[PDB]
Amino acid sequence: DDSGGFSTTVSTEQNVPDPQVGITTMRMDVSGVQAPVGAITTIEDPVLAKKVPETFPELKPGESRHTSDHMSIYKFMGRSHFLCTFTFNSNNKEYTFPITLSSTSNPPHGLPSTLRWFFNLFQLYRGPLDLTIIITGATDVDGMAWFTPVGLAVDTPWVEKESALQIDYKTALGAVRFNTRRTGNIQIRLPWYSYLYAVSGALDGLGDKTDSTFGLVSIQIANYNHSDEYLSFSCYLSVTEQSEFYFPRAPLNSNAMLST
Amino acid sequence: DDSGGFSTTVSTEQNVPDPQVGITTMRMDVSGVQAPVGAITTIEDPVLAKKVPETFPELKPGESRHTSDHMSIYKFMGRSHFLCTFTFNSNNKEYTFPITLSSTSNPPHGLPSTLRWFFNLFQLYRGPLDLTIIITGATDVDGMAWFTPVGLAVDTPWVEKESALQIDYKTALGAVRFNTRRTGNIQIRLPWYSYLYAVSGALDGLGDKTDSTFGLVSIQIANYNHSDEYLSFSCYLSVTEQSEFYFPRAPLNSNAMLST
Amino acid sequence: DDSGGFSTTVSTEQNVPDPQVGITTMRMDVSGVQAPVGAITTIEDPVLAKKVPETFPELKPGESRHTSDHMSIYKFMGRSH
Amino acid sequence: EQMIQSVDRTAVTGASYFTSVDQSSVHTAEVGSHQIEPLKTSVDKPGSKKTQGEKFFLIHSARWLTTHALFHEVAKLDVVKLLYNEQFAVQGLLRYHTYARFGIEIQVQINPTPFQQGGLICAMVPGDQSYGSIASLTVYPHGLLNCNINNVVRIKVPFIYTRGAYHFKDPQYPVWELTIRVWSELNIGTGTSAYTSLNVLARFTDLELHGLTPLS
Repeated sequence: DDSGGFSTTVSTEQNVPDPQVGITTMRMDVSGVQAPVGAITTIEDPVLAKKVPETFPELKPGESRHTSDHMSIYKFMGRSHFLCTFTFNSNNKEYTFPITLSSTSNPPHGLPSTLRWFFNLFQLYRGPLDLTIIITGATDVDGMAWFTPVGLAVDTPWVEKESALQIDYKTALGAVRFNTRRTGNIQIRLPWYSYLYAVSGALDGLGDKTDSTFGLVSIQIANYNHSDEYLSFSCYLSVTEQSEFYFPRAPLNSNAMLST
Repeated sequence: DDSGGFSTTVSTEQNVPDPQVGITTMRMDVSGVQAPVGAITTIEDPVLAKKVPETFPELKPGESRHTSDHMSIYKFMGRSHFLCTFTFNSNNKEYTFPITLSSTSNPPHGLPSTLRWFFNLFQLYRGPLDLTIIITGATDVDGMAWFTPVGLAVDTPWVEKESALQIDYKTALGAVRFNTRRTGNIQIRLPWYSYLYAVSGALDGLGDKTDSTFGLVSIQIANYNHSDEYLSFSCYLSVTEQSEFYFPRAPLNSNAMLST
Repeated sequence: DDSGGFSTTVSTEQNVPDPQVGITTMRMDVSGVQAPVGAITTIEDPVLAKKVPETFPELKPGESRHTSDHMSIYKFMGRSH
Repeated sequence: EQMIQSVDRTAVTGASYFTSVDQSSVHTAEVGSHQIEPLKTSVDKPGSKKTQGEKFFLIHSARWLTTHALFHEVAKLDVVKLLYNEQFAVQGLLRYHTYARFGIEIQVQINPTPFQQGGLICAMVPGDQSYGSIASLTVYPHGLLNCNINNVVRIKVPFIYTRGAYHFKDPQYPVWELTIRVWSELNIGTGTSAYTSLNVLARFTDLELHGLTPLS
């Protein structure tokens, strides 16, 4: 033995993910003739809990009618879901919004409907994202959007104010230059910039305000505005293929799944 | 015998589709010298009804003058035909229109001219479509168009009203983001999303309001409008190659083929 | 399976006639040395009810003294009643 | 000389039980076929007589008490007559048929708590509960119940009848019959449950159906 101990009652580590592929395909009757040993069993024994279940004479259900597997995460969360929305009001206003994976963060200030349920299904999170935003409203506004990692300084989140950060801090880290008239669309990778390894979904104390958040995107505009028309932005987050999930968690209640 | 029965009078299943390819090509005289056995026959016998017809000395007609077969459905219905048209009037008005294959649905509220004749030629229908719409009128309007399957909730069809559906319900299912100025055109696949298998053209009762319809596209706008100019949309439906037709039906009368 | 069912508790059709020929003949000790497994048993199990019974060290009783089998019906009811 | 084919006139067409000879025949039209589904909306086997006749029917259930003295007749139940009933699945096979041959599979389920003692007996009795002995009922294919070893037994019995087949609409006599005598009395202590449950399941084996009737 490696540790010099022993084990008598059969009970070990439990709930290893991915038991089965969810698209319906054929791997005749499944049960029937033989008496069902998989109906009655011991759930207190996890080896006896992993027995092939049956209760009735069943046969092959057949195949499915869509090759697109709607039960893998990498093609399920490809549809981009809501994050936040915000409007500008005056000249050179700098807006700042984080990406706070905490379930304590009720919407709008935090995770809304689909992001709050999905990113509180699991404990650990590592990988880059995708963000899709839409320019809506007044045209010919030359703004700038940039990412800021953890540790580095940035302006106050969820607050529209004037920018207190210089342009040499903004040009050195990384941003984009675009007008509302040229292309009107942003589909951006969110870089995984942290000295810590992974981020969590539901923590407490100072670990919640530090180890749940990973990144932040803040926007300052210019040439807004001429003759009075509101400019509205809205953030939709999407997924990429370099992220992996860890420790499947009990999903949230029907109460904290708040929709916007 | 499989069923232990017998059959004396020759009469079986009738009207199997696709007897012939309709482009004119050569597979000398066709008839003439030999006496016509195919003129006089018994139509009450379907084997004698499938005899090669002739009445006169005929010969080869020749070939046609267009390689494009104008008698196959996959290249005939490639031309997109009218579905509906609608205009917006105020701010954030949400419009909702279905795709109702029922022949009871008189135009505009339902199938117009070419769609009402064509999609009541056959009983069963399975496959995805194509929709081509045109933005006409006032410019710089940032709207959103989305599909909703059967079973799921959506707003009231053929009614321009305010949206009672939240954006997290709209971003999770699937939509598009576009302005009238950027591209001004939509050519979209209509997804075949149903737990039922196929849809029909002419039914009665609760089967007509459920098993004839398959899908619905509903649109809410924003930034409409500035200085008063009408925005008009019009829907034209087109066909794709993954759909198949079933049970050729008697075509409609000259009365219900109503044109718009 | 022919009927697609199953059976868990051992209980089947019972009381098949003619277990033994009743004239006494030899087919040494019958029991003794070995401990009697046929004394104590389960009568609710018919397979365990068909066990060879014993309780004591016994041996061969011997043969009978009439060749006429007085325990077959075809020679018992030959006497007319 | 070329001959034009015609339609057939006289042929033996019709079912084996539903037979009509026509003097003017016609070819029956048939389009399509029995299309198989790679996606079946249900995951079961298709229904048959093998899965409808061979399924246990609760034909009787009782409750044996302490006050029942020795060899008291707790239940007097008929086997096939309770099987021929509208509230079961074999009514769809026995209403449209008159003469039958079958084998009977009885399964009896009781439940003692092991602080009770006593015994029960279930016997498959053909013909009569006549002057034959109660203390000789082990010659029948029977079951013996106990508060010590087991609580569910099942009994297989054949078709025992004088004639060839059984008439449902007017039987000569019932083929089988089950009885429940108190084989040993129910004795308890203070606070122990003074009762036990009882169930009688039944099904057919090797079913034969003949003599279709149009009437009910």
